[PDB]
Amino acid sequence: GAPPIMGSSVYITVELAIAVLAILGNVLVCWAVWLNSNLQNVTNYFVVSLAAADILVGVLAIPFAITISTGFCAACHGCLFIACFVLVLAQSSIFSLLAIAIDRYIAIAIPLRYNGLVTGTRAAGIIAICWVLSFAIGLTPMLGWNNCGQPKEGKAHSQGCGEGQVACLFEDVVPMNYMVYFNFFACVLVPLLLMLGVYLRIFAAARRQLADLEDNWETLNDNLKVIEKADNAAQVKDALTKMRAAALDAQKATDFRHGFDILVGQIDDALKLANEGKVKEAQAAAEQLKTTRNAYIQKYLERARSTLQKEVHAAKSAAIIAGLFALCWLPLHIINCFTFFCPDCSHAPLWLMYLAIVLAHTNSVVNPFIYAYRIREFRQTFRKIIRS
Ligand SMILES: CC(C)CCC[C@@H](C)[C@H]1CC[C@H]2[C@@H]3CC=C4C[C@@H](O)CC[C@]4(C)[C@H]3CC[C@]12C
Ligand SMILES: CC(C)CCC[C@@H](C)[C@H]1CC[C@H]2[C@@H]3CC=C4C[C@@H](O)CC[C@]4(C)[C@H]3CC[C@]12C
Ligand SMILES: CC(C)CCC[C@@H](C)[C@H]1CC[C@H]2[C@@H]3CC=C4C[C@@H](O)CC[C@]4(C)[C@H]3CC[C@]12C
Ligand SMILES: CCCCn1c(=O)c2[nH]c([C@@]34C[C@@H]5C[C@@H](C[C@H]3C5)C4)nc2n(/C=C/CO)c1=O
Ligand SMILES: CCCCCCCC/C=C/CCCCCCCC(=O)O
Ligand SMILES: CCCCCCCC/C=C/CCCCCCCC(=O)O
Ligand SMILES: CCCCCCCC/C=C\CCCCCCCC(=O)O
Ligand code: NA
Repeated sequence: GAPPIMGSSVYITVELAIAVLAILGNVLVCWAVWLNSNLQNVTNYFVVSLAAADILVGVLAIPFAITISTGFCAACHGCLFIACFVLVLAQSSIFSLLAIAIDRYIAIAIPLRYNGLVTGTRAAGIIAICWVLSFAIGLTPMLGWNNCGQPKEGKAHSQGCGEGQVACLFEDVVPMNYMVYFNFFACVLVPLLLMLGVYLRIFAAARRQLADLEDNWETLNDNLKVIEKADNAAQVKDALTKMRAAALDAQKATDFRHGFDILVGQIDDALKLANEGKVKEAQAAAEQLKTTRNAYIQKYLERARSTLQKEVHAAKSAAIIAGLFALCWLPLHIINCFTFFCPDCSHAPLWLMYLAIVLAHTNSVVNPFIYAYRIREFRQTFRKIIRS
């Protein structure tokens, strides 16, 4: 058995490197949101709440992980806090990820009432409530659901611990059924599955709106061909009524107002000539619609299509962050399941344990890179902060 401090030094040095990277990167995120008013929206307030949790990982959680890896002697309830505080930060991350996904669903499904519904003052209260719940969930072992009542006395006497103290080790103070049933399944697995369903609805809503824009565009062009090769006033009237309804739908479904006023007015002109039985005069009046379509309607169709694709792009960025969190945290939770569900399986090796813990801490580093690589406003702001 090699001296423990040797393998400890590699684990401690890697953890300190992660803390430095987590603090710097996420301080840059908060500094960007504080300075740039274009980044000051409800969605980024949860981002700052998410960066706040990751900053606290480097300042407190990682030093707590280094401390509890030594097995030092401590009072059990004080040991519980050092062991469980990272669960509070992880829970706060879950609430901030679920909130971003919900905020993005509201923006894309009901954009007409998003500004009146999702305000800044309400977002601050949600962040405050989600942090209080995160403490309640993460520090639940301190409310009684712990192993403090049954200490490993032989392990404490071998390490010179005093009376009322224990060897502070995670598995000895935090019960595994809490970590598996309460923390992982209920408070981590279920919310992540909810986020997956929310993002499925977002992308499904985005795809449905883009076929609607294209379907009203084809309906506009197809009925124009029908009018040109019609042979009676009733066929011209049938296509004009379906265009007037389709034009109106675009106006509701959202210079813009003037272009549709011309389009509906020109359809009414040809509709009146069709009801009077003047077929040739209605076809010529319907030909004027192509001028309005080229100068107004097509230009609006590429802006509406451009805005939706930007909402899809922002939605994938958010989804990536959520997926990364799961990727970074699943290994640790899966190891807990093997130990809890299979007591006959051999223990997970010590090196693999600290690899999974280090992987879970690395999630506090990755977010600021995603913003830089996927969001122009954050990346531009990062450069300004750095250069200056
Ligand atoms: C505002 C921030 C920086 C304050 C940080 C407070 C932290 C560092 C404090 C608060 C509670 C403290 C713990 C409370 C009780 C005990 C029991 C004792 O037998 C060993 C130390 C131990 C385990 C303490 C370690 C340090 C501790 C975790
Ligand atoms: C997000 C997705 C991956 C869902 C998470 C699935 C988790 C809960 C699954 C995936 C693999 C599963 C483990 C696979 C194998 C074993 C060994 C067996 O002797 C007891 C159950 C146990 C320990 C399973 C427990 C639950 C488990 C960890
Ligand atoms: C979410 C993605 C990255 C999947 C992660 C897969 C990881 C977490 C899986 C793959 C193989 C797994 C190991 C396979 C076999 C054993 C031996 C058993 O005696 C204890 C658990 C242990 C040591 C498992 C721990 C978890 C493990 C390392
Ligand atoms: C990012 C921190 C997440 C919270 N967390 C855990 O979830 C966690 N599970 C475990 C194990 C090891 C052994 C086999 C399985 C059951 C128990 C006992 C795994 N040890 C953990 N530790 C600390 C470890 C020593 O430093 C821990 O901090
Ligand atoms: C919405 C949930 C409310 C937020 C969670 C806060 C719960 C309020 C009550 C807290 C009491 C906790 C006191 C724990 C001390 C335990 C002492 C001991 O067991 O030895
Ligand atoms: C871990 C135990 C979980 C604790 C559950 C307790 C339930 C607390 C839930 C609170 C959410 C409601 C917030 C109400 C704030 C006021 C809102 C308002 O004034 O408009
Ligand atoms: C900006 C915030 C600064 C806080 C970080 C300070 C550095 C923390 C580094 C290591 C913590 C480990 C100290 C105690 C380890 C256990 C040793 C023991 O008591 O037996
Ligand atoms: Na996080």
